[PDB]
Amino acid sequence: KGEELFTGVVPILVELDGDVNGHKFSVSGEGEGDATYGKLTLKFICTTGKLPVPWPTLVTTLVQCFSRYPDHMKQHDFFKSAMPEGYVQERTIFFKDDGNYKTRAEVKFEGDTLVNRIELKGIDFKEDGNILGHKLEYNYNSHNVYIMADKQKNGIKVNFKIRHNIEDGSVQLADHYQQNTPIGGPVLLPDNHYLSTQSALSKDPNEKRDHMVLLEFVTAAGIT
Repeated sequence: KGEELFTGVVPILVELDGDVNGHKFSVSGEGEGDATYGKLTLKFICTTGKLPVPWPTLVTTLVQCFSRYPDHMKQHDFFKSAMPEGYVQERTIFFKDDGNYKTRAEVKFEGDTLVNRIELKGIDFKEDGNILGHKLEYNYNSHNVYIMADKQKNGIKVNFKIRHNIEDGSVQLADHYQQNTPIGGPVLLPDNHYLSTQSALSKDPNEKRDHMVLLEFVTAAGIT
């Protein structure tokens, strides 16, 4: 099954094409994932120069097939079951009192490498709000990512809210609506559960380009 593709360390490639309020940018990432630990190591570069939005706002867009599904949870791992053909991941992300992102990604193997290829469109932002004004702290918090079967088609529906810490001490919420559908034949759909997701963001002091180093940790768990 798809799960067998994830028993060891897997190389990852990420490519994101973005446009936020007409500000166009691209991001390239590379690294590796180890799903038997639930761990990601990635480095992202803004290949168009300086990123026009805060790096933390792109974390969720920039591979949930690397989550650790413990044995008792394994039948309910949609993300790996869809591999190697992969899945389409679509989101709408609403920044409270500000604009929204819409994203479409394909997450799939290309040879030995797990690829996440994304298009992102952002609209309705304030040019000196928290996003386009760069007012978000360079950090990330712990979230629970809630997963249900889609009733209408073979896929999952996923819901969570991200808490982005603002530099003046407040929190910028980002409500995420997500759906995933297989690129290949249908899969068995999971019972309701969640992913416990932790992300930590850092810098390489020797890297001169605008970039983000990102280590994540993710484990599935049952409800409640």
